Amino acid sequence: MRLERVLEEARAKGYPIEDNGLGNLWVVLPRERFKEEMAHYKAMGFNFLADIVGLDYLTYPDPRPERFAVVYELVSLPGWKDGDGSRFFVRVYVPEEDPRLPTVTDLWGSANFLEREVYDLFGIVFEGHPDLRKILTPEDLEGHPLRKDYPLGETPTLFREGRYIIPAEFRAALTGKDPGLTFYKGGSRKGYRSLW
Amino acid sequence: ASSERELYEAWVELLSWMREYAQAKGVRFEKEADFPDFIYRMERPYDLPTTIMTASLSDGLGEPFLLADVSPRHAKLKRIGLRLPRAHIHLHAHYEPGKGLVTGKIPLTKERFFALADRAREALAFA
Amino acid sequence: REGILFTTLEKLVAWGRSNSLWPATFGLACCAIEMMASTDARNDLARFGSEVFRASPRQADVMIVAGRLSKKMAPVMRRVWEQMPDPKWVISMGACASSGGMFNNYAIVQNVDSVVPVDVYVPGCPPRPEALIYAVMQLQKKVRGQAYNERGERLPPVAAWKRTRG
Amino acid sequence: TLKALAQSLGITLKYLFSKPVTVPYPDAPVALKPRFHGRHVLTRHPNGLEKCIGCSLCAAACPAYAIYVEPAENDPENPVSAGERYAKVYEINMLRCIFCGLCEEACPTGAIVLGYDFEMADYEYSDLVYGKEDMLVDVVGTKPQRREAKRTGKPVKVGYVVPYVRPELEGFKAPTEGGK
Amino acid sequence: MVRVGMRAAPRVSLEALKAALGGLKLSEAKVYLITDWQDKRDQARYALLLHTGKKDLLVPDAFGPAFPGGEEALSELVGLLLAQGARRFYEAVVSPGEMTALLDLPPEELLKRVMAIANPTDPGIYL
Amino acid sequence: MVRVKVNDRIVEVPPGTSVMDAVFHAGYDVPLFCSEKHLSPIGACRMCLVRIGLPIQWQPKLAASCVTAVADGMVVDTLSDVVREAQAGMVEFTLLNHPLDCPTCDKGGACELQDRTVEYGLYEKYPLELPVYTRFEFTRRHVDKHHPLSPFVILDRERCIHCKRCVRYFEEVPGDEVLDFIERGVHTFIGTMDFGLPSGFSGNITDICPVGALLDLTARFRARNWEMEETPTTCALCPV
Amino acid sequence: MTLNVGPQHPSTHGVLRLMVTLSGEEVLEVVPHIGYLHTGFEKTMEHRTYLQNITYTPRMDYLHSFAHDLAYALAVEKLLGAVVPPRAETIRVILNELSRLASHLVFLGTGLLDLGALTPFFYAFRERETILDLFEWVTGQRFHHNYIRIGGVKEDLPEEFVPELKKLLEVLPHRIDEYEALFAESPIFYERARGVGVIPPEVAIDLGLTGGSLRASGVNYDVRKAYPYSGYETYTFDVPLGERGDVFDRMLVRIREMRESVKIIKQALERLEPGPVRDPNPQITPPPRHLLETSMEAVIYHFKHYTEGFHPPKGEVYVPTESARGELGYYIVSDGGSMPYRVKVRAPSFVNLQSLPYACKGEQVPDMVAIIASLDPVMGDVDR
Ligand SMILES: COc1oc([C@H]2C/C(=C/C(C)=C/c3ccc([N+](=O)[O-])cc3)CO2)c(C)c(=O)c1C
Ligand code: SF4
Ligand code: SF4
Ligand code: SF4
Ligand code: SF4
Ligand code: SF4
Ligand code: FES
Repeated sequence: MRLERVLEEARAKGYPIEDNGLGNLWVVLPRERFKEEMAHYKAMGFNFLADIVGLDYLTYPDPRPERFAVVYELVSLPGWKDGDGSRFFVRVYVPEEDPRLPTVTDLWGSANFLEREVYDLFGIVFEGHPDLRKILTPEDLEGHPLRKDYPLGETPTLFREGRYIIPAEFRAALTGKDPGLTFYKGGSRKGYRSLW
Repeated sequence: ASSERELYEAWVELLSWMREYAQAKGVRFEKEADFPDFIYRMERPYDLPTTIMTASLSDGLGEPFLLADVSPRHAKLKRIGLRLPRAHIHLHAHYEPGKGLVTGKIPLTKERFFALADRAREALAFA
Repeated sequence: REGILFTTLEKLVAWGRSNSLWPATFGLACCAIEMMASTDARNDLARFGSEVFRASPRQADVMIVAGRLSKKMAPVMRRVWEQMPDPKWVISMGACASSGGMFNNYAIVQNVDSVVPVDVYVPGCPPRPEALIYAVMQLQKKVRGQAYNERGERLPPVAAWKRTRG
Repeated sequence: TLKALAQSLGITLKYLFSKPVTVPYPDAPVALKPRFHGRHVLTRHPNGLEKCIGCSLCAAACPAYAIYVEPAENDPENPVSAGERYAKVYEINMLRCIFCGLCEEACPTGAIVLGYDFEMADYEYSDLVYGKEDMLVDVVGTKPQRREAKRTGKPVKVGYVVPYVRPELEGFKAPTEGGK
Repeated sequence: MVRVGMRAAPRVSLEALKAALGGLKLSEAKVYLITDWQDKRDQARYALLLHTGKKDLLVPDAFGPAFPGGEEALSELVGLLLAQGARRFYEAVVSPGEMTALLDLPPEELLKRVMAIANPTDPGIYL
Repeated sequence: MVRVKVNDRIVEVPPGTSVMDAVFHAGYDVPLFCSEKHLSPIGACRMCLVRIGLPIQWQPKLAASCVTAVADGMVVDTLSDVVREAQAGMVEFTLLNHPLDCPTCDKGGACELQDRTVEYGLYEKYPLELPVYTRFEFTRRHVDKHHPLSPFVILDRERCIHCKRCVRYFEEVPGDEVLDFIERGVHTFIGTMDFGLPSGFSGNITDICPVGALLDLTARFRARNWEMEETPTTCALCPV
Repeated sequence: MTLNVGPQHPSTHGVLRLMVTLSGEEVLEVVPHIGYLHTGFEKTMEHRTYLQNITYTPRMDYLHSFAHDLAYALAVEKLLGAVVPPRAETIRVILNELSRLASHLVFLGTGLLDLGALTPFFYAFRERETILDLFEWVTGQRFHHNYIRIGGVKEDLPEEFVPELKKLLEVLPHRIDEYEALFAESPIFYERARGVGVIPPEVAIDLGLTGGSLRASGVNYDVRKAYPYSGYETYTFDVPLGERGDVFDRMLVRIREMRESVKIIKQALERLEPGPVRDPNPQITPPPRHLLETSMEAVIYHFKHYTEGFHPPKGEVYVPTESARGELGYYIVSDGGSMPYRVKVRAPSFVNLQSLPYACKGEQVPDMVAIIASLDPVMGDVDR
């Protein structure tokens, strides 16, 4: 029941409401109103903070508002006190040269680890965090891996007598910016969706 | 019906004739193409006597003057076809039981094919 | 004294060390559960003498690199190897450890022969518990001096004996 | 709940008298399923011609990229493969290989198919690159197994048994459940 | 970032590196021995990238048993780096054709790539 | 400039523009076999067919966007079920007598027919119903195979889909007409009575042939198009 | 005593480093250090075709992996509109609940061994061994099985699979009842676990503890009930619950989970009628192996699908599922290309670990091991 009131609240304030025909909802809040709005969201009855997923759109084919984007997931468990089951996402873009974000650790302690990961994997420093310390990657690791300008850092495959492979030169699969092996890719290799 | 079997079997005989001409007149013969429904059978069974589907007689300069082809194992309107490149000449041969290999109703004897190949050699071959 | 310098005693002590191989588990990833399964009540490496399992490194000779060796764990495991008595052997278990495996990136050591001297390599994902029995038998006959490679050479009894530690 | 100690004791005793459950490899042949992921085998047609046409569809779909295929053109007099193309060099780095079945799944000629050997433990990285003539169906045993049988003079016995071998393994000779 | 030493001259590379090293303390530095072909060290050739954090140093492929005195020069080199207190050792595996162009890429790209691809190593494999 | 509209997008475009360039300029896509850059378009493959309205007055038949000029205020439809249906049908007609040589084909992954077939082929017919790929189950066309046209070029007349690119090139670009068809109907095939391929610019058709017909002998059977490591550079044999 | 309970030593299964800030035999607070298995799925998966990634998916949680396979599969099916045949769906729920039984067996065996007795590790493991055979029957692999596909499953079930499954399903209920008879009326475990492991549901909710450890504290929150995905809407189901969150209630609730999962295996087994095996859409499914020698479209689609892959439309998607450790999901960003733009995994064992300093605070020092075994981490899931 509360998701409908979330939509009525955000649409009334002019925040874009993103929706795919698959049943998952995105709500993009600006940087300023982010902290206070999501505090109100927790107050709205959102027990559970599932995910903090950081995104780097540097090499995305279509342009996007900002390079980095952090998405939180707010949920209210159905089997708890008064559970509607309302689950939704909050996306907040973070500039390329301004990797800031206030934490919701004070509201949910789950953002203790999760935000650290996004600070570990991406250059995004989370404001108000108790401890922003590298979680996963080695302590001496320099950089933030999951951003596209950061190498995957592969090693060749090895064979008998000088015969080797460089997989990035071996891949027949295409990314989004890869034009393809012919002059171009159109039709079903530019995106295909069956109509049930 | 079962005539199918002899067809492919008869096909091998045909190849022999073709091969013979190369050994006779000293002109290059080549196996052009094998049966795809024989290459791409992985575990599936294959009972046919041979896997070769297309062959040709090439001159010294490499251009063939006589082409022979057979219908694949699963294709409809099974036949054998013959062609002279550059000469707009095509033949549709079947096999009628007891009689032998017939171009329509006219039996296809080895002598007929041999004379045809020699006429092609004198006419179409460049070198 | 290295178990050498007597026609009888080197055979005897190689017999002893080879059959009484006491593994030192370093459970890392999904290879390591296939290492654990090699001890249950269907297919147990609890017969050749590996019944007991010295978790302390000061007491065990066989160290099995069992799983993907993430780089943040490379030095620790290194010292775990240096925290072993000198008559020690190391088997490299799996594809992630032997070579880089399928994870060909910044996070994985692409061959654990880098950090530790490997005795036996055992491919598989994970190598079947029975392949692990075959590798421990490979190492069994290797440390008796009963091992030859493809190139025609007999292999030394103990690898990690030929390295200038530092 | 003192009774639970006694109940635990009693059931452990009942299992004590229950002797059987275990299988003693290598003395007892390991029971494998017919679909098991083992050492790759290259299968051949009835004509004897090899099935591999050297098309590198196995190598591209490999998530580790462990498969190497140098091609070449068949010699009409003594051809190796069915088409105009064969595999001069076929290497698979078992230390890269993760045993998916993607090379089996993508092979259009049914040449590359996983076998059943797991007894491929060796000492050297450089030696664990299993080649073409190291995987043919004609071969019976793994690299260390064949080297041991040669430096030993004693024939090869594989330590596994399966109920039957698949039709995709036409030609794969192996011990089948005890039929022999 | 400086480039000292020269390809295929192990002894000159070693002496120039002796001089350019000086009394530089390597307590927090990183040594990347870049090569090709992980397994075969008997025929290995080696480059070195020394990442101090405050300035970086390059040595082209001049060490290893592949060159006369590259094995003894690499042993002396690792002994020299270890004397000065180095603890963090890495090895990078590149395709042979990379090794040449990797010394001509800008410092940020070359160094980022090397740090991403580095394997912790036991220096005993080079001593 | 001329105003054109493709399905939701409006583009300024100079007047002599072909409907195909305007469609791609707007961001949509449509197959292409017969026409090629720097080659005179002539409607042969009939793949570039679109729908055109020129006021809502749709043209009766699908316009060949390869040889059709553009006019101001024209609407172009490439996403209607009719267009995709017709395109799949023409793909079937093209694949009709093909030899099934993809796995051993030297063209490998960089083959235009493969990509346009998987792009536009097999329109979603209207279920979990089992589909059939091909209707043509008759005897296919067999002609001479792996025919060396010159010490660098090899010719497989079965893989030819009867476009005009090689003969059009030879007539237009070098001025050496040393390649053209022989017979007509479905029996048509490329041939020559000039065998050495005298033109010194003969190798470029090696790239143009959307199929594996004309291939490089000196690089025959080495690796597949993706397996090769592609490094773009500049040739320094001569000053161009 | 800031004691270094190091990675893998002493017997911290699932390599994990602990700085136990602790004076005496109590427990003040445990500071964890993870990442010692970081291998790079979220990054490597950005360079592998959707078809390939099914080889990367099971190996993250190597115990309950088909949940990973199913989550990835379902998310991509929704993203490109794939159709689940009924038989494929039934088989997928079979393999899901069976891998859940196997993961549960390993979890309780590890918990008992981690502090306490060694014997009951084997018996449960015995059954696990049998289960593996079932998998080896259909997939040819013990675990890490690459069987699932986007449309459905790779190929059909063998003739010999179902009777073996019936055998194991008939022997198991007595076995699970035996484990519960041994453990529930706990002799010493009663005085070991009923008190320990303070789990206030409020903070368990606040820290992101979904993995079956929360319903041991009395929260009825399961994705199979909250968000039916694979036909769980159509099952008669008992949903385990706990009175007060401790180690004892956790273990008992998971044992009842095993019995309910066996019941679901049987239930799905009965309703199984022959039919198709995967989504026949050629753009999404490679051609059948038999018409590779008849049709051109077959060869082109096989070549393309097995070199390039397929291109789903541009968009982001995410769908959750319930594994033996709770809510799991893949955030898939696709840019319309043959390789996914990004895959972010909600690792239940990753956040379920935030409750380590809390739960074992004031508990015993040894019980810091039993409370970790009871937390059920899979450091392939955490480190990732
Ligand atoms: C515990 O579970 C697990 O372990 C591991 C690692 C640690 C490990 C330890 C011991 C102590 C084995 C062992 C077991 C039995 C004996 N024995 O003598 O009987 C000896 C040794 C083996 O793999 C991993 C990675 C894991 O992710 C899970 C869930
Ligand atoms: S080789 Fe396979 S089973 Fe072993 S650690 Fe690697 S992914 Fe896991
Ligand atoms: S089984 Fe998988 S990892 Fe092994 S060679 Fe085949 S595709 Fe590659
Ligand atoms: S093994 Fe099969 S897939 Fe690989 S190159 Fe040979 S024919 Fe092609
Ligand atoms: S030209 Fe293209 S479609 Fe034809 S066989 Fe070659 S790869 Fe296949
Ligand atoms: S040979 Fe190639 S370029 Fe020439 S007409 Fe045929 S398909 Fe076109
Ligand atoms: S492109 Fe060939 S028809 Fe216009």
